[PDB]
Amino acid sequence: AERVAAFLKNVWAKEPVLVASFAIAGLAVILPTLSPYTKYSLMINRATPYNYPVPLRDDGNMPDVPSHPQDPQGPSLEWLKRL
Amino acid sequence: PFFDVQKRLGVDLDRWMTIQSAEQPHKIPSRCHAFEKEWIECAHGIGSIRAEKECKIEFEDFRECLLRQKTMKRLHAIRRQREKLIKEGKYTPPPHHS
Amino acid sequence: MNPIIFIIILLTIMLGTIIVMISSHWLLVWIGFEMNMLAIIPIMMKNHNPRATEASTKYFLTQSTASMLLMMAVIINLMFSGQWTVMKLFNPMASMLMTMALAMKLGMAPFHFWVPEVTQGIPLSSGLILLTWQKLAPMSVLYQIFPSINLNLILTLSVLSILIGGWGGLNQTQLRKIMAYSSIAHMGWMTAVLPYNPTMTLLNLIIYIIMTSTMFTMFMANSTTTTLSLSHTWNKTPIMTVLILATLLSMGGLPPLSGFMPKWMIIQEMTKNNSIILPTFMAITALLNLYFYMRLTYSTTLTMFPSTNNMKMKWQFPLMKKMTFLPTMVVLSTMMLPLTPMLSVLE
Amino acid sequence: MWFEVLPGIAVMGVCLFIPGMATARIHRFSNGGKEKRVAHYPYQWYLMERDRRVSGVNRSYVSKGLENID
Amino acid sequence: MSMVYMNIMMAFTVSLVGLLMYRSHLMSSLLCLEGMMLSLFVMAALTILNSHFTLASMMPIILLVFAACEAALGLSLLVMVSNTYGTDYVQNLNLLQC
Amino acid sequence: MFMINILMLIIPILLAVAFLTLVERKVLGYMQLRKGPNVVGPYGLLQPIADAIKLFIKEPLRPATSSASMFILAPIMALGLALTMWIPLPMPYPLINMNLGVLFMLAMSSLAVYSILWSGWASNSKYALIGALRAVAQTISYEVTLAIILLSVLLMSGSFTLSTLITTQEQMWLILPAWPLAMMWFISTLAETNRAPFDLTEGESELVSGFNVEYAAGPFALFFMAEYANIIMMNIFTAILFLGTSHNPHMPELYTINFTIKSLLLTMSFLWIRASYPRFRYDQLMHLLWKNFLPLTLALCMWHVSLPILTSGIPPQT
Amino acid sequence: MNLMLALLTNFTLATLLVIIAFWLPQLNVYSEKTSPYECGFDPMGSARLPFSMKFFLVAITFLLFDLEIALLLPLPWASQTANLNTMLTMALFLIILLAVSLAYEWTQKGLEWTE
Amino acid sequence: SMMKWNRERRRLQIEDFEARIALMPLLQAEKDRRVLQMLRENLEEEATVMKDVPGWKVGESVFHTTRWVTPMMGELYGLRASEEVLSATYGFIWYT
Amino acid sequence: MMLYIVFILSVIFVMGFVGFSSKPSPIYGGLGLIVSGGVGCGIVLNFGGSFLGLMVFLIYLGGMMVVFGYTTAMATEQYPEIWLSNKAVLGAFVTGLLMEFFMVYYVLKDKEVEVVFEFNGLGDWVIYDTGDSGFFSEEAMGIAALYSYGTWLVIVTGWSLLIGVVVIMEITRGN
Repeated sequence: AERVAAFLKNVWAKEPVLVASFAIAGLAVILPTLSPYTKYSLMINRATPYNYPVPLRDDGNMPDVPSHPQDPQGPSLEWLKRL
Repeated sequence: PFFDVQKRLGVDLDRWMTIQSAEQPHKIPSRCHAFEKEWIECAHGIGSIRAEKECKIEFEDFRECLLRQKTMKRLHAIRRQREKLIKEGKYTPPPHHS
Repeated sequence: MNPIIFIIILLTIMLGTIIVMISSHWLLVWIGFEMNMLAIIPIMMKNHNPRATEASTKYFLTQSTASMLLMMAVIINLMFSGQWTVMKLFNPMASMLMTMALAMKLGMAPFHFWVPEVTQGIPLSSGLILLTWQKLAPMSVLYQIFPSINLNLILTLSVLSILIGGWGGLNQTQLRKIMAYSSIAHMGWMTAVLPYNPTMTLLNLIIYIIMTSTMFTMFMANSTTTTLSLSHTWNKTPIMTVLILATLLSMGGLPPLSGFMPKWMIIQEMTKNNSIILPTFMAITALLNLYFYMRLTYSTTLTMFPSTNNMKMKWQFPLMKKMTFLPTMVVLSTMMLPLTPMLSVLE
Repeated sequence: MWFEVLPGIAVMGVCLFIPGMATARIHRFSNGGKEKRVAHYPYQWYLMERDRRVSGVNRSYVSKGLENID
Repeated sequence: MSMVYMNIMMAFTVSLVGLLMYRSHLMSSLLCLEGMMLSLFVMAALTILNSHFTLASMMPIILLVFAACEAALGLSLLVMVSNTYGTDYVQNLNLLQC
Repeated sequence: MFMINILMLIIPILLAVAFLTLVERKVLGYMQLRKGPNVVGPYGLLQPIADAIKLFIKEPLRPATSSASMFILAPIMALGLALTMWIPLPMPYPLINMNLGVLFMLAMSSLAVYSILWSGWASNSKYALIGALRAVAQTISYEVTLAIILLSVLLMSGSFTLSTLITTQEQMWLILPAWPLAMMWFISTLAETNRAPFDLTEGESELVSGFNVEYAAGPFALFFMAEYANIIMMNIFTAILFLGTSHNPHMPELYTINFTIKSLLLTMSFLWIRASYPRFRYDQLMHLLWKNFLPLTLALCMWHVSLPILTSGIPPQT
Repeated sequence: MNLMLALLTNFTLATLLVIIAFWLPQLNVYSEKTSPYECGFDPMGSARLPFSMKFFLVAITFLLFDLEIALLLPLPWASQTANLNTMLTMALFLIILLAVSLAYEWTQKGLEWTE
Repeated sequence: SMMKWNRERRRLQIEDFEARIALMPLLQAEKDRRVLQMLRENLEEEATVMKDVPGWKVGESVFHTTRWVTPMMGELYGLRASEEVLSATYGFIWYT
Repeated sequence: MMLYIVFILSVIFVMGFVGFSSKPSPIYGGLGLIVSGGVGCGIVLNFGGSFLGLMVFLIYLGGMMVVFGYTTAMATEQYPEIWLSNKAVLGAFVTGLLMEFFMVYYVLKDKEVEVVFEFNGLGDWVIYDTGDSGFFSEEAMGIAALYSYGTWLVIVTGWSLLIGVVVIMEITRGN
């Protein structure tokens, strides 16, 4: 469009600083909603242990909870070492 | 709340910072979490009129933990008699108190 | 200002008052007051004249001093209770600090000197917001902390307000200063019934806002601000003089007009609590309000003051001002006594 | 010539070098040849205070290894 | 309570009396107004930090943000007063009710 | 042992300031086809000592109608803060290791504006007050970009500890992913320090008298020393922030040598720039901030808040 | 202690240099010596520097941007939370609202010095 | 370059926090012994100091509840030297 | 003697307030308020608040209070300005200092004073928490929650600051 080929070239010749400001600001709001890696940002933050992992009292029907840290049950951070 | 919009719309605008015992970041407790947890539970649903009489004990402990008024008076009493028997010499500090 | 900016500022005045109402946290109540004070100065400093600037410094100084006192109450409450919930205050000192802070925001005696002077310096439209809308936010907080207010402190502020408001208005010829002292007097009734039945506080507040809004709108319609300026209205818009008589009579509490409804209901609730001396004093003292309301009727409606020749030119042009809701309000402020038992909706 | 400014640059450079050399050498002097412990968070302080009480001497930079175990 | 709370609350009372007793300078009254915020900021932080009220640690900042904004409003009016009479003296603000 | 460390940090700072004046007069001279001081001591090595003795044995005038308390406080406030902005700097180990060091340096540099304000206020000179208000307006305005730019970089570092910038730049200088911020930071430090082309305070040709006009002898020297101690500190900050130096715990002096050479080159860039460009008008360096940098700095602040998130590269907290 | 000692040594040295910068030199002051510099001519008028509106707005404008900076400082610690979507939305809300303030001053001739 | 290096630093931080969680049971266990020991070192001195005062009940609580209440700094170091109190109070705040 | 740093700072905090509360000329009211602002940062730091303490220096002192002096210099002028201010300030300072002296005297001697509230003279350190082993700063973790928990506060706080810019331009425009 001419208003797209004449407005864009006119500002780019008179307000180059502002044009770059709105381009960088625009990408800040848009890319996070499309970036595949945004989901890894939450998992690293949620896998960082700040508190003590308080243990549970084994009632005998919690097969998903490991008994020892080196058991193959519970969360796995194998996705993070590759990352 | 004059207009309880928060309850009507199921939205939490400012209820999260109302009390110390609510969900804090990283599950950090407050000094008097236990006492507040007892005073809020005692007085829940009984209105403020019954609370000022039927939950006085819980609110006495919770007030004590917040301001430590009765704890400092006792420590003041300990440090008075202890200092009294330093010129009227009868008490001597133990090795582990020096 | 720019019309869009004027709209933005007005919505900020409303937004601040609404935040004070829907909030459960003392910090948010304080924020709403601060946001409310921020957006109100520009509508007071809109005509850009020395008197308006003075009315804003005096309003800024009083409200800012009140916000800090209201803040010291919140922190003192935090120290002794450890929570920010908007309910009764858990320490007598915080109650006295907050009650006085809300008495300064409302403009109750003896913290009343700013109301007459601020309203006189600012235009009529802003005075309407100053005396009707600004009363909502403080009344919401009092409605919630009333089972912590020293009964002698609130009742003392109520009696003084009726006396100061009634006595102060007798010696006024400026319309913006008559409505200012009238506002002080009505604040006394609202707070005098607060310890007994807070519902009657809302009822008197609602009827006061309607009646006061009708008065200012009718003064704005003819752009009148002095007693003599309003005494020419019989010769330009005679109908507007009858409405002023009907509304002024109602504000005086004369039956069968609406303005008698709150005075009627408050006397009932106070009597139920075996309080007879105080309602009788409040009712009798309110006759001071009726007196300087009656004088306006004599100079506006019931007598024909000397006109001026140039008034002959105004008869050729109609009223172009908005006069919004004026037909509706002047009927609610005069013909609602039969609907008195509708007050239960406010419960 | 332009290499007559270097004598003035050299003196300025040596002056700016001392603050970082003095601090690095002084810390090792005061901490038994090691870096000064850094404690930005209470957990690090607790261990540092623990090392002060697990030393016999009232110093945190004296480290006792397995030789001190039973 | 504690020794510190005596002086912080004693500092608020001093500035409140200073804010209620104008001398001649409107600027001086605003300074006492911002002395009241400082004591409120210190008192709020003392209570919050001591009790480990984690989520309340942002309240002092919010208190500081709005008070500064109202300080900007106060200076704006003070400036406009000066342009009218040439000085920020308060005895020039007596047109109303006189 | 600590009181010795303070002296090992204070004395060399003043000496470096002393010989930075000589280096400026000689570097500019050669860029101007001149020689510069080469008579007072060999190659001018004694020029700083001659000036120091001269100034302190000269008459310290202060106009009679002038606030003595604020007249004396300003040189104290300016020079005290200039040295205070050096204690948290890692070289590679800081004198005082703060958990919030970057945030401590912003606060100290925001109090230095008082020395300018008090300097021109306690002079009863109309021209001096004009400079102070202009100088204060310039100083606070360019602090906005320092704080926002600094926050943007710390979103790649993780905290406010100055020593963590060393760990952040272990693999790569931060100037490579943040050269748009380096460009605006470098100029913001030129304007914060009131150096050319942002030195209209010293531009008497602009019909403007600087706030340091009614000062002679020693008190003038104290203002001068603080100004030149800020130039070195800002460039030390500009090196630790965008040009990181690898820290080997076993050979700390290797870090200090490289970190000092970077500081000198960035500090000699100020002299280079002062010799090449004309001054701005006062309204042109206000537009440069309020219309060019801040619109761009805010844009980049948003980008650096979301870039670590969309790339899964959020730094640690500890 | 170390910090309280470092500040004390920094300002004591500064204070010492001023006292020896005032009491060491020989002084001889007369009426014209102790007058404001001016520019060599007698002063015109006996009033202080008049107030300028443009300088007040920039100072106020700095304050309001400075306060919004006070809210943006904790961003490095906020990006460590599990609720990244809410943090990212709120961080970009403040910065944009900080930019809208800049735009408003810009368009209403708030940034101009051409009185 | 920053992305990969920052992600590695997160893996390093997790490793440093895992070490903390491995030791917290030991540090927690010895903290309880230290705290209880200091309280009994104050209960005994309380008995000797407060023996002629009428109505004093050695070791009487100030809370209606019998639940364990974490002592404040005063209760622990009530009778102790200034040097050992300054570090336990302002040791961390003042450490550089 | 150093274990009472907070109380000593609080005394200097009160005395600084008696400085600008007596209302000397606006030049020295700011100097008094700057000094007490810095000491206020000292008290907050000693209770464990570092970000809150630094925010005072960066915002209250380097921000708001710089604008006060900036405005005071140009929006105010000095007429016979001196601490010797018509005896109103001299007698205001002595009353303030004398009031502080007695309060400090009876709290350091009786270890307790009852004025509106009950105060205890044992020492501000007696209420401090015993300690934890946490790998983070609680005050910092509570302010970073502003962007995770306090969406509502950011919306109103952000809106108020935006309107403050709009309001001030209206007020000062003059037409």
